[PDB]
Amino acid sequence: VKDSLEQLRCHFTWELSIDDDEMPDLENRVLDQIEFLDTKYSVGIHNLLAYVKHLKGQNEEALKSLKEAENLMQENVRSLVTWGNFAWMYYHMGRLAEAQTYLDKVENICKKLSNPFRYRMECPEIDCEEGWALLKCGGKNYERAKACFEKVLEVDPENPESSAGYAISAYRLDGFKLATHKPFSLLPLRQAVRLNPDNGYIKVLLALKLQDEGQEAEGEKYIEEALANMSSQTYVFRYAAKFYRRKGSVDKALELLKKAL
Repeated sequence: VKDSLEQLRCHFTWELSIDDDEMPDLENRVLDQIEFLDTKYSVGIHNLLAYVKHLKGQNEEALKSLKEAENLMQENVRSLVTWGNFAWMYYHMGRLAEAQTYLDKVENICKKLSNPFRYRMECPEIDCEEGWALLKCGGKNYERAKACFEKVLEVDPENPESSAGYAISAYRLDGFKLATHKPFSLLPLRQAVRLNPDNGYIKVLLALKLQDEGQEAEGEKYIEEALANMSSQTYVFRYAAKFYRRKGSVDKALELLKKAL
């Protein structure tokens, strides 16, 4: 049984790095900033929350998060992660019959093309899923997250999902670096914005990077488009506030912060 579980590709086997000091605020931090609104991304969030809840000693709550992920899909290789997490959670809760049932579901979907493996499968969807999980867990995971999306992009250079993941990963990693420039700095965000034209989050990142390279006027256009569609709250306001602060538009910056609260 344990041999089977270790072969799964899911939050329980991805060695997500979360140090103790991050623990107390992680769940809120994850929920406060939903970068995309499509259902597959929301399923990813519920899976990550289940894992985090388990680590906080909250197995009952962890299971409920997995059932929420299950229910959303109820309305494809992208169920493998949720099922793998169920198998682990039921194993932990001492419900082995149910764990076996979920292992069976996985094995079934992995019953190859010629996928060599019994319980895992190489595919860009799961590489993307691993990347999004790493991205949500904070800094120590960012290089791995970037590498995950890179792996997808190598084979599918125009993939909307991994272009965005790579771009956000590169941006966050860029932040850690000592400031000032590098050629094609704007390239990954531009590509991500073109491939994901309905995402305001990546537009604000692009706007901030543009502003940083003395292209504040072009940057402001992207800020405005983002804000025009942000029915998708809420962390977008924080980044937009920073843009206007740097510009010198204090009234706008302040209203955006009040909205972020």
